[PDB]
Amino acid sequence: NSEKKEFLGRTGGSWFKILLFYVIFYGCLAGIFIGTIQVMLLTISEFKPTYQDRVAPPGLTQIPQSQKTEISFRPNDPQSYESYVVSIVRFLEKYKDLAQKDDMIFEDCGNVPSELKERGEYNNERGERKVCRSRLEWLGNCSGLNDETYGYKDGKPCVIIKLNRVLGFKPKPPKNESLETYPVMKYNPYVLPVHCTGKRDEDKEKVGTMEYFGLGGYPGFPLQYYPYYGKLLQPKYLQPLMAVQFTNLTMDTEIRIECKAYGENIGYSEKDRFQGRFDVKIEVKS
Amino acid sequence: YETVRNGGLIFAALAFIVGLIILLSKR
Amino acid sequence: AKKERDMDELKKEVSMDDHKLSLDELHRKYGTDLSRGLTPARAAEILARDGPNALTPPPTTPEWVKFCRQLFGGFSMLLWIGAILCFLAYGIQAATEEEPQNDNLYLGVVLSAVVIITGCFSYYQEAKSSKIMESFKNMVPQQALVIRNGEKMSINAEEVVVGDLVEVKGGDRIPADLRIISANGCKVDNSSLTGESEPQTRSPDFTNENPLETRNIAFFSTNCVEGTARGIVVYTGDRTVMGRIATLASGLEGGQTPIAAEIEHFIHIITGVAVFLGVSFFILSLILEYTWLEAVIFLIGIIVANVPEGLLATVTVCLTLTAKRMARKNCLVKNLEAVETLGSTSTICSDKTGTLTQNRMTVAHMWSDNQIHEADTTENQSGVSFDKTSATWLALSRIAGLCNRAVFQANQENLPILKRAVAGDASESALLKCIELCCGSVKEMRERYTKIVEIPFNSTNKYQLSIHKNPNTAEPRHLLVMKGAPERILDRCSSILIHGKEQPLDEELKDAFQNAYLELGGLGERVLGFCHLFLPDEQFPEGFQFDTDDVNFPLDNLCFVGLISMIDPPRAAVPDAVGKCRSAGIKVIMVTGDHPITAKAIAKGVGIISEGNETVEDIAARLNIPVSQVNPRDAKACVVHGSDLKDMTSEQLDDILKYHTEIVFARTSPQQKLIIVEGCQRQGAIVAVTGDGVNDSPASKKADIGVAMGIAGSDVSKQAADMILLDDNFASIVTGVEEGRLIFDNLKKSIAYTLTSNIPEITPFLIFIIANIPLPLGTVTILCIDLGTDMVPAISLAYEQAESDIMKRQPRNPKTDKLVNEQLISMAYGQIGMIQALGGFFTYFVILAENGFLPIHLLGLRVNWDDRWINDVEDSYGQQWTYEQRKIVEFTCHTPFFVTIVVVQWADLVICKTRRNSVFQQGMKNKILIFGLFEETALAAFLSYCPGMGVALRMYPLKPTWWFCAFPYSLLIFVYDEVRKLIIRRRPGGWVEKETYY
Ligand SMILES: CC(C)CCC[C@@H](C)[C@H]1CC[C@H]2[C@@H]3CC=C4C[C@@H](O)CC[C@]4(C)[C@H]3CC[C@]12C
Ligand SMILES: [Mg+2]
Ligand SMILES: [Rb+]
Ligand SMILES: [Rb+]
Ligand SMILES: [Rb+]
Repeated sequence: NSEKKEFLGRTGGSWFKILLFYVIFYGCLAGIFIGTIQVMLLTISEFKPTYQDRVAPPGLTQIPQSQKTEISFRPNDPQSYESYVVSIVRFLEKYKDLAQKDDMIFEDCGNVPSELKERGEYNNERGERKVCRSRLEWLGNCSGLNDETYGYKDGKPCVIIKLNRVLGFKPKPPKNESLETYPVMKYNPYVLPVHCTGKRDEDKEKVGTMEYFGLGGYPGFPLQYYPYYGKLLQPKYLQPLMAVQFTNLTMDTEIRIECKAYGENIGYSEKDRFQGRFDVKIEVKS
Repeated sequence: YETVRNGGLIFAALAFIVGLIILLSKR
Repeated sequence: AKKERDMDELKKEVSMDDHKLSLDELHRKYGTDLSRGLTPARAAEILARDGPNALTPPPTTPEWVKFCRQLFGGFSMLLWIGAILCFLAYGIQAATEEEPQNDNLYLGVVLSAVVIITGCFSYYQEAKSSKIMESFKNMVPQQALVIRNGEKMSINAEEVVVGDLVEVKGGDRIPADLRIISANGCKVDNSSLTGESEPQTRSPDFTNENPLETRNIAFFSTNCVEGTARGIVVYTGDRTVMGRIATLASGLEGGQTPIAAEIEHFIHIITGVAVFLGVSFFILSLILEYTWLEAVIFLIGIIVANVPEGLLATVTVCLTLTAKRMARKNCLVKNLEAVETLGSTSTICSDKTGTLTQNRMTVAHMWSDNQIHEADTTENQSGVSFDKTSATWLALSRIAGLCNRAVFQANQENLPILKRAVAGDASESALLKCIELCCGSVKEMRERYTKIVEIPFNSTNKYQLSIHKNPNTAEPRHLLVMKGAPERILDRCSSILIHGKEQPLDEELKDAFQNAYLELGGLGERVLGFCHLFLPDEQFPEGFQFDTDDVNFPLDNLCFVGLISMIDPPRAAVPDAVGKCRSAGIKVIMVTGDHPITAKAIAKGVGIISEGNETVEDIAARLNIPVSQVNPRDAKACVVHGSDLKDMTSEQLDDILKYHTEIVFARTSPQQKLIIVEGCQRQGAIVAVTGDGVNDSPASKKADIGVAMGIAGSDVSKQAADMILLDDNFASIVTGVEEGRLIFDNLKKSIAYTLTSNIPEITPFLIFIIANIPLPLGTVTILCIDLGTDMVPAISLAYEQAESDIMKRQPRNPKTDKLVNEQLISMAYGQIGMIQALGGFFTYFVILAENGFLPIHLLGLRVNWDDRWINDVEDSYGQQWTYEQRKIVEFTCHTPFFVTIVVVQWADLVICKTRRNSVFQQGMKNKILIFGLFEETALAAFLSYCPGMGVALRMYPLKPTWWFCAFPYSLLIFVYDEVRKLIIRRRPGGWVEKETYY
């Protein structure tokens, strides 16, 4: 019940060795880890991954930072739609035409959905590869000239939808066969469709009014942008956007809506509530 | 991936077995 | 009924009596008549006041309690609170953003189970069902014989009262404690007390101060071998002398084994880290403020990662092996914990009679033809005969066999001559066997020479004789054969047969015969004289009516054939296998209720008193100087009498032990054996005790480990022991003390290998707090190490041969050199443990960058990563991962951390194999440990490729390149350890050894 002593000499009285010869160790060890983790990094090419199957059938993100995949506010409380507005403000501010400047580093491209511009090989040969851009102006009544917060939906909201950026992923849209939104403007060759529903093809309580926006007035994405070439060979790169304003005659009710995306390079998981699709609960409790 | 799952189930099963043959080596 | 140090300390002083009273000093004192007993009315009426005769056994804590008192075994608090915090937590998640997740709720039930299961394992350990009194109470009898008013009446032994008149007859058992008033020809098996089974005589002859020695006290438990007696009952049941023991024994805390007080020590250390960490990283958990349930979910981790799970029962199993292993050498183990015990042992105390020896009186020597012969005192007849070449033998055989009332019991030709049931006594049968064995039958040799008359042994004349019709074809007809005391069988001899030819009993031989009677009996042997006469042919013709009232035939100038001598001899192994326990550095001590003259002789015989070693007395008579004149420290050995123990003090005693090497406590109380054990114990030492006799119980049950004998011993001795030498081979104490020094080493190896893999289990959860990184190794993932892969490989060291003559090193030392210690933790934790993690992380770092997230873009993710809504998170390229998208890579990160761990454990399982020998010095002959490998490994695979382990365990299939990660690291671990051992073996006192040799 005493570490000490005298008749002893304490626990060691050195200690010096018992501990000094532990920095040595832990360091000689540390280093050996550092090395093997540096040569480990010789590596996995600076530009692409080494494996990509773990990001395939990419999913549909959004621009309302979902509290719980949902948006509950009143037209009243000018504080009730803050969480949604400041964060939209977050992502769209990277888009102001004041930042998109000159044939470098970007380059204007077809106001109509174009072909698949394969910038080049993933070599370092070309520097900052060039980047077909996109103006906030393809946003139906979801843009204007305001102060420090755009004039967004006091009555009948607005939620823009996005795609999951993958390194070198080329979308291949559906042929004219058996989809969901029948050929009544089915941009066959150069666009990825997005169809919104309540709860499958079975009797959903459709309590909404579906209205879309986009590039050329198309509800989907333009193959004029892919492949994406890495945030190394392509910082400043910006991705496509596709707002869908909700001006449903309904309100004060939670109704689940799913925004699937279609295509041959588009899939779904049943436990991945966002793999190649959406899922959002919506209620504007006035 | 299908070709990997049927890949590990083998050199594994030939190890519960070689183990039984090293085990029953006198008990 | 006071404290224990009283109710049980008074049961330790020897008793005191009233055999010294006169017959009228009784009468009054009990009120009992005597010509004719008690009233029957003042009988049952003494019953009420004094209360039924017989003993009542201690109560039994059932198979509830005996179990659950387990469900708190050290690691079992930690393992318990982990599954409580689990049942907390989950609840919390059944209140916030819908998480009907199977997750934690399972960890609650899971963990809880393990805590239970873990207990059994360590319960089928601390077992001890000790039915002792349901052995003593079996030595009182059904009925007893008492007289009242005058009627004699048997009755239920429990209706005997402190006062009435009991008549013990022949063969049956002694009801209470008797003071003998009338008495007849009454001998009595005092074995339960003395330890020897030779009958003593009961008379009302008060003879002696000490109530254990007077021939006028009869004893509870003992039986009347022959004769009859009458007695007044002075003690009734619980209150008697043997009963006052069955009490003192069935009253003894088994107490910590020497092993289980190792477990209850590393546990104290572990648990230590298992909190210090666990709360260091928790106030600091929420000092940077993860949620609430982001810390109580992180305890549940840090706990589990700390409590070794698959160990405290890995160890239970290591035991149960080497246990069930000795049971094949015919040594049975009744108490698992004990399989260790024998090894840690530094002192043995052995009952002589029946344990050390065979408890079979038996012929040790002879005096044919002026030469001393020796015979085979073994049980099997290893050694040599002695002769028969000479006629003199044909003659001495004749006497010894012819003049003898011993038969064999019916139906026994089966067993070996020696182990056959006689119907005689001490000498007579000891002689019967000597002959039958090495001189043809005797059922026969006693119809050849038919006996015509005989004179049985009478105390007055100390001789015994028969006249027989010698049937020769010539043929003196009438052979007189007699034996008896020797010195007093020459005063009846005038001639000494030699090689065949009579001669004069001159002075040469008379001196040399007394010259051999000394030598011979100086070996503590009963020595007998044998002589015969061919009765003059004329003087007695064919018909002569020999008479045995009026003597009638000669009794002098008889011929003197030779001396024969018996003893209670060691068993075969005993001597060779006692000096064994000293190459081992164990102290042996004789503890026997026999007499000092035999004791010291048998002592020197087996080897507890070594050549050229002396005692005080031994000395005085080697310098004709009074004893109290000898410098007692000149004396290495010594014999101590139970009658000086009586008046000694623990301290004079601690001195008698502290200062002598070869000790022999002779003629000793039952209490007294304990009184000695207790004082060997007094100073640290772990003590074993060997026995066979109900007279032993107490030591055989205070023993650190108590060994009984299988077939000799008594329901009791054994039912109060830990080991039970089923074949009575007293060498299985050497075998056992080795097999138990090895289970020690092979329990350090078995533990180390478990504990080593604990480090690359804590550090993940530890950095999860440091570099807000994505959790590399998951909880449910950890209960796959020590419960899955690691079990078998650990179990496997227990099968590991030695690394030197262990039974050539002093016995370990309970206080110093513990099972688990500084120099070991410094290794499984401080060293090989780290290296295991550097390799375990290294691949998590590879799984993620080969998948995008180049290391550094990890130093934060968690906060966001773990978010089930932030489906849009940048990697190191731009790629945006959802939830289940990235987790399916987190779990993919568990899955092969869980491997680089199994992969490193190869290198581990192979250097937790030896602690001094290079693996090329000891090799890999462990055809089981290897199996552990193949299993371990393949298990993992299966745990990773079966359609299911993913949806069940967060275990996802791996990619070839994936497995070989830890490899350089296994191989480092390997090469580091090998170079340690070298150093040591090159500098054995040097710094390295002090620091790595467990
Ligand atoms: C790497 C981080 C996360 C872990 C921090 C724990 C380190 C500092 C601890 C863990 C194990 C410890 C060692 C454990 C046992 C030995 C042996 C003894 O003779 C002196 C203390 C000594 C030498 C300790 C020194 C400090 C030590 C190395
Ligand atoms: Mg005995
Ligand atoms: Rb553990
Ligand atoms: Rb015991
Ligand atoms: Rb472990």
